[PDB]
Parts: sequence; structure tokens; C-alpha cells
Amino acid sequence: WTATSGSCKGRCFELQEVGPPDCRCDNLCKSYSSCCHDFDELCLKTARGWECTKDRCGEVRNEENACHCSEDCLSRGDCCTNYQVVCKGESHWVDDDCEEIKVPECPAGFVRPPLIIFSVDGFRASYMKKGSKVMPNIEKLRSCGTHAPYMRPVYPTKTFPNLYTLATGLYPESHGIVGNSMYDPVFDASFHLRGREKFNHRWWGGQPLWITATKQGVRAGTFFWSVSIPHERRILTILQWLSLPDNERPSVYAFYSEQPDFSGHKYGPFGPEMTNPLREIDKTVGQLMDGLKQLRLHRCVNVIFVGDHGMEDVTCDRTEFLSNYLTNVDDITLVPGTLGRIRAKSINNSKYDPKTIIAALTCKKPDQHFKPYMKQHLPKRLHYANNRRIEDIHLLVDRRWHVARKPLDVYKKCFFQGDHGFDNKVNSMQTVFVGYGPTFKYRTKVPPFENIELYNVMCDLLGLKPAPNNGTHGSLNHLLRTNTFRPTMPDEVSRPNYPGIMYLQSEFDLGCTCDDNKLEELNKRLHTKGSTKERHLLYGRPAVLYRTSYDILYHTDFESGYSEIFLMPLWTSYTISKQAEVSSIPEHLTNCVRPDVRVSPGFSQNCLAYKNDKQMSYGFLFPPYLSSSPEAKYDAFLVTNMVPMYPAFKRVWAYFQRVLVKKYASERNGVNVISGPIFDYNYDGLRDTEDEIKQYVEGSSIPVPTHYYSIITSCLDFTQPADKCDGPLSVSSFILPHRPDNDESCNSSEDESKWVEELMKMHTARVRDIEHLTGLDFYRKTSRSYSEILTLKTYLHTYESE
Ligand SMILES: *[C@@H]1O[C@H](CO)[C@@H](O[C@@H]2O[C@H](CO)[C@@H](O[C@@H]3O[C@H](CO[C@H]4O[C@H](CO)[C@@H](O)[C@H](O[C@H]5O[C@H](CO)[C@@H](O)[C@H](O)[C@@H]5O[C@H]5O[C@H](CO)[C@@H](O)[C@H](O)[C@@H]5O)[C@@H]4O)[C@@H](O)[C@H](O[C@H]4O[C@H](CO)[C@@H](O)[C@H](O)[C@@H]4O[C@H]4O[C@H](CO)[C@@H](O)[C@H](O)[C@@H]4O)[C@@H]3O)[C@H](O)[C@H]2NC(C)=O)[C@H](O)[C@H]1NC(C)=O
Ligand SMILES: Nc1ncc(-c2ccc(C(F)(F)F)cc2)nc1Br
Ligand SMILES: [Br-]
Ligand SMILES: [Ca+2]
Ligand SMILES: [Cl-]
Ligand SMILES: [K+]
Ligand code: NA
Ligand SMILES: [Zn+2]
Repeated sequence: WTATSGSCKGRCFELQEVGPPDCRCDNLCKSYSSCCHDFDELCLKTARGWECTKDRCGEVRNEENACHCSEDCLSRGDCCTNYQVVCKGESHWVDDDCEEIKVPECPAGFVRPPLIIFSVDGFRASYMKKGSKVMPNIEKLRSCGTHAPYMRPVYPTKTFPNLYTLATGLYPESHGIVGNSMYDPVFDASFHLRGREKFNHRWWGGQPLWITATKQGVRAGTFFWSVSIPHERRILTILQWLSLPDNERPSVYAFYSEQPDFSGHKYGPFGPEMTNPLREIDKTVGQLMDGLKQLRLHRCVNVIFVGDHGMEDVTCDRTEFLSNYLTNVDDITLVPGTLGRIRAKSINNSKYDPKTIIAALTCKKPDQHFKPYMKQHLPKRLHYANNRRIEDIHLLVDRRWHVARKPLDVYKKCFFQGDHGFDNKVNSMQTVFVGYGPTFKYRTKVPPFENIELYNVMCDLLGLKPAPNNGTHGSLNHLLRTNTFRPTMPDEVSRPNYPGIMYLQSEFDLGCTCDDNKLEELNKRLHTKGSTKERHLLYGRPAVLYRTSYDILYHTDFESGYSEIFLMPLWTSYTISKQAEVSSIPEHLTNCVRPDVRVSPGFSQNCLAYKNDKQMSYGFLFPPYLSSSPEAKYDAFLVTNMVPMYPAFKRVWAYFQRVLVKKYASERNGVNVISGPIFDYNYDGLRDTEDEIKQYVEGSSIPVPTHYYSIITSCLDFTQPADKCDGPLSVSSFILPHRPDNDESCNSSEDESKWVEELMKMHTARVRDIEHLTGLDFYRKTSRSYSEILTLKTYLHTYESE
């Protein structure tokens, strides 16, 4: 109930929203059906259009007009945006040569440059190039400011998940908006685009920018606009707030456009009807910049031009139906479309088994256009598991396709030609970033980066301290002229032991067996003292950021940090030069495992546990294949280099170590490799403590990893070898799930050269992802600036074409 019979006189677009049943005059009132009786009349004026004309110049002020061409209008802050162009002989902002903005050029009484976020739904990254002839204002922003060739959205590449990530710096799994449509078992409530329940505050976690501003004494314009408020009115409102007295004037604002997403859905991303929406958007930017120019704010305000996701070609005929796979299709609920989420129709149904559903959806048709997953088996890069609102069964849908439950669903709703929501590494889902103003750089191109990083930068631009979030603060310092955030490296929490030879061979009873001169004895001892360490540890040893007990172990070919708690390395580091040669494991050494006389029997794995464990075998972190000599090859068979592996995963690992490491060393002019295990049994993307481990090698205290990582580093200038690099670095990394079968890879019964590298590409990762998962901090000792290293650690190698 609203007493909609109060009034909006003097209250139009009120910054503080008022409490029911008293009527509302804020930019969201329409959406709640709660505006005052007179809202349309006083706040949504249209009389005489949106532009001044020759005849309107110096007119007598008429309050009924949409915007004004009278003399006083500038003081009042309510001129039409073209007033000075038409009535005072001024040029449009787009027609002015651009000039570097070295410092904020603001009116007296501004305490900080204001920030305007101009957000656009479904603005695909390639429109910057492809639509460049019809977007001259945006093109001026882009070429004169700081721009990225594209920006990476979060998964799923839907509107609310992405808008709310921009606002908060958080993964959907942490902020809680995990979809456009959602079911929450704890509330027993649903969240939908149509309807009331989305307005409820319990859906929305983290701390969005407007709340971060307010709490720290920075005033915010209201970010959200009702769909029926026209674009010109949104602009004029923002220009109006900017004219308020110093004590009431907001410092941060948002504009939002429904376009080009709205038309993209109907016509596809490049439909010929797409030109017009792009024209209209550019026109709106023009109006803003002309309006800012009139108020002398065009060299004062920082402007961010940002999209939420791109748009892909999708039609009705490209639909996969679950009714073609499952005979039980009525016992499941599906959240459908560009992703699939499956739960049980009824929790009272005790016959429902996710395992049998997964199996029935796996590699059934030769060109199947989706892949089922338990959510914890999804690529770690998506960060899409740790929320009770994300269903245990997920379907990753191929770009260009839809998944539905039954054919009836599609033709009882062909309509659409565009959709979005696929994997966030897909080119067509990529979106835009342009920064323009005194705080951004001038005429600068920056590399692609993820939208989770922006909250920190908007905090920096406003002098705010950010709420805890998933950005890496400082990784975007290269976008900024000043207001950079200078972080310090985290401090090491545990220091390592450096054990010497302390145990006799016969003290080991491990069920392990192996068939195994002063010049070359002083030699091998210095190798064990760490003489080649500078070759294999190029960037310093990683720092252990938690409390634990570990050893540094040195060898001719590799160095490791060996965990006495988990009985295996946390990390193993080695360098493979361009010229290195692959050998095989000799026959006399096939089943060789050797005791490590630096490490107590009690802190060692044992062969008897692997013999007993019928499902579990073992592999090596440093590959024996890449030993630098027959004598150094013995080091690779030490029990301290051993880790548990399913026979199915060994096929993956062996191919990576035997074939791919050498391949990258040739292509890259040497590589440094750091490999290790990851334990994430509760799928929170964070390192498990020992009491969190759900699985051990049978009859032993040997914990089983959920994943294995590798970080592969070389010189960005590939004419220099990896161990003699003078400048910036180049990285690619992966987090491979440690699985007892290869069901994920439909081609797996073929040769490894046909499926392994594809799987690895899918499980590509940022070094930062690996840091969360291990509690390690890499690249401690380089010659490079720390901000540059933070950017390197947030890099993702996506394996998409240009
Ligand atoms: C991305 O960045 C984010 C933000 O930094 C990272 O997430 C943080 O991770 C922390 C570690 O998981 C976590 O810290 C916990 O906080 C608990 C208090 O939490 C409340 O307060 C915060 C701050 O105001 C608030 O933001 C939280 O909001 C969450 O919950 C509501 C829903 O309930 C949502 O509206 C909101 O979206 C958010 O949900 C998300 O987070 C929770 C986890 O908190 C998930 O479960 C959800 O699925 C969703 O992802 C909260 O309202 C605090 O209680 C915890 O303390 C326990 O654990 C520690 C171990 O150190 C121990 O000392 C304590 O004893 C305590 O254990 C007790 O409770 C256990 C469970 O009940 C029990 O088993 C024990 O026996 C003990 O009794 C803990 O400190 C922090 O909340 C989140 N923050 C956010 C915003 O998510 C995230 O990790 C980053 N991701 C990556 C990959 O880096
Ligand atoms: N109607 C709407 N009006 C505004 C927004 C919006 C969401 C997020 C942000 C950002 F980027 F700052 F976080 C700005 C504006 N979304 C919708 Br939907
Ligand atoms: Br939002
Ligand atoms: Ca974990
Ligand atoms: Cl969804
Ligand atoms: K075994
Ligand atoms: Na397979
Ligand atoms: Zn859309």
C-alpha cells in the first residue's frame, strides 16, 4: 500500500528514498508502482523535445519544457545539452581535437573529480572496431582515453551476475546472484527477472560501490533506472545532480542502457537492424559530453564506458533436449538456455540419483552440444560451485546452442537470434572497457583484464578503501595516471628447514625397491647443497603464507618444498632449456622408488600403500624423462618426488611431461615449470587444512589431491632464453582435476595427441587462482615492479583465436 496522494513538487529524482506508505519520487519508483500521482507530470516532462533550435534561444523560461534554452538555464543546470552549440556558437565535444588532461580542471568547491559509470547491456567487444563508423563519440573516448581490446565477464555471462560483479568485485558464487533465475533451499524462495522477490535484500551479498561510498562519506547518485525513464532524461538528471551545492552533490553516478542487448536478442549480434541501437548509444554519449562541456566539467570528471557481456548467434533449431537422453525427464527441474542447472523436481523422491543422470548425459551423441558436470568438477577458472544456490549438476553448453528439457518448452514460449551466458572465455561473450579523464592515462592501450578487477579501481578513483573482494588490488595500476595503490608482498608465515643426510637406508621399511670417485662426489654434494638452484629457481622460492612444517630439497635438475604434514611437495621447480633432450625411463628402473636419506621414514610415503590400493597408482612431479644425465635420473625416483595418481590421470600427466613440456621449451626458448598438488574437497577455491581431506591412499596417511597445477614461465621477448631474460615475463598455467576416469574427454580412447592438450586448455588458470588454492605466493624475487608482477599473476591464457 502506497498513499500515492502525497506530491513530487520539488522532489523530482530525490537522492534519499522515502519509506512506505508515503509516496516515492526516486528514479526507481515506477518499478515498485509507488510514484506520487504527479510524478509523470513534474519529473518526466517531454514538452518541445530534447534539443534547442535557433528560435528557442534566450526564450522566456517555461517550466513545462523537457529542457531549457533560456539565459538562466546554465546556473539552474537544466539547459538542453546542445544549448551552447545552437545559441552561443560553441562546438560539439566530438569535434574538438583531444588534449591531454594532466590534472583535474574542476569548478571551485569540488573536493575530488567525480566518477560517471556509463554501463551498456550486451555491448560485445568487437563492436568497437566493427561499429566504429557510426560511433564517433565513443571512438573519441576510446582513442583519447585508456582502453582494453576487450574485458572478460564472469560466468555465467548473464546480466545480473555481471552487473553485480562490476558493483562489488566478487565472483557470483560469493555475491550470491549466481544466475538470472535462482532457487535458494535455505529460504525456500525463488528469484526471477519478472517480479517482486528480486527486490528483497537477502539475495544480494558483498558490499556494492554505492554502499562503500556512503559508509566512507562519499555521496552517491542512485545507480538504478526504471526501464520507462527515457535515456535523455537519465542524462539530464545526472547533469542536474552535478549542479547541486557542494554539500549535497554526489561524487559517483551511473547511467545504464538496455541497448544493445535488447535488439541483439531479436536480431543476432550483427543483424543489420543492429546499426541503429549503436547510433542511438553514441548519441547518448554525445549528449553527456556536450552537457559536461557546458558545465565546464568535461576535463574534470572521470568517465568509465563498460559493458556487462557480449552476444552470440543462437536460434531455436540449435536446441538439445534432455528428453532425447533421459527416460525420467519429469522427475527433474532444469534451469535452461545457454547453461543448464539440474535438480530433483521433488526432495521427497528418494529414487533420484545425480550419478545416473550424469552417466545418461555423457558422450551419448557424436557431436553432443553440451557437457554435464558435478559442479566441483567444473574448470576452477569459472569459480562456480561454492553457493547453495548453484545446483550439484551443471551443463556447460557449446557456444551458439541452447539446452531445454522437452521440445514443448521451446515452441510454447521462432523468436530469438542472439543469446549470452556461455563460458566466460568465449570470444563472442567478451565486452568493453574505456576509461577517460584526469585520473586515467592518455592515448593508452592496456591488455585485456577481468571485470572482477574494476571495483578496486573505482575505489581508487574515489579515494575509498575497498571492501574485501576477488580483485588483486594493484594489478590495474597501469591504467592510472595517479591514485595508484602500492601494495606490499605478503610476509612469509612459515620458514623452511634445510635437512642434510640424517638417515640410513635400512631405517626405511616402505616396501619400495630399486635396482641401483672424488671428482664426481664433491660434485653431487654441492648439487644437494643447492649449487644449480639459480638455474631451477628463477624467481625465488615461493613463500608459504600459512603455518606448517616443510623442507627445501635440492637436486641437480630440480628443487622442491617438501611438506611433512601432507607427505609430498607443495611445489617442485625446474628449468628446461630449448636444447634439452627427452630420454626414456630405463628398464632396470621401471618400478624404482628410492628412500630419501634427508627425510625421516615417518615423514615418507610408502610403496606398500600403493600396492594395496587397487584404484590408486603414483606419478612424479619432476619428470624422469627430462633428467639431464643418467646419474641425475636417480634423483627423480626419490620417494619425496612421488605423488598419488589414478591410472586414468597418469595418461594425462605422462603426455604433458613426456611430450608437451619439451614442445613449449622449443616454442618459447626454454621454460621454467613449477608443478604441485591442490586439495580443495569443499570446492571453495581455497587451500584445505588437513582436517578437510576426504580421501587417503588405502591404509595410509597419504592424502589424495583433487587437482594438479603447473605454472610455465618464459621471456616475453622469446629471442632471450628463459634463464637469461632481461625484461617482462610470459606465463601460462593450468589446474587439471585429478579424476579416476576420463569421462570429461569424449575422445579419450584415442591417442593422447588427440585429447590431452584440449583438456588442458579447458583447465587453463591464472597464477592467482593457484595462490588461493595452495596458500603460496610466487615470483618473490624478480627485477620487475610489483604491480607488473600482479598483472602477470592475473593473466589468463584463453586459447581463443584473435
Ligand atoms: C572472493 O572474495 C570473498 C570476499 O573476501 C571471499 O569470501 C570470504 O571468504 C571467507 C572465508 O570463507 C569468509 O569468512 C567467513 O565469514 C563468516 C562470517 O560471514 C559473514 O560476514 C561477512 C562480512 O560482513 C559477509 O560478507 C558474509 O556474507 C556471506 O553470507 C551470506 C549468506 O549467509 C551472503 O549474503 C553473502 O553473499 C556471503 O555468502 C558467501 O560466503 C559464505 C561464507 O561466509 C558462503 O558459505 C556462501 O556460499 C557464499 O559463497 C557473512 O554474512 C565467519 O562465520 C567464518 O568463520 C568460520 O570459519 C573460521 C575459519 O577461519 C573459524 O575461525 C570460525 O570459527 C568460523 O567457523 C565456525 O563456523 C563454521 C561454519 O558455520 C563451523 O563449521 C565451525 O565449526 C565454527 O563454528 C569465516 O571467517 C567471508 O565471509 C567471505 N566473504 C564473502 C563476501 O563471501 C572469497 O573467499 C574469495 N574467493 C576466492 C576464490 O578467493
Ligand atoms: N536498470 C538498471 N539500472 C542500473 C544498473 C546498474 C548496475 C550496475 C552498475 C555498476 F556498474 F556500477 F555496478 C551501474 C548501473 N542496472 C540496471 Br538492470
Ligand atoms: Br545490480
Ligand atoms: Ca578448500
Ligand atoms: Cl541463469
Ligand atoms: K595401486
Ligand atoms: Na572418455
Ligand atoms: Zn540479454
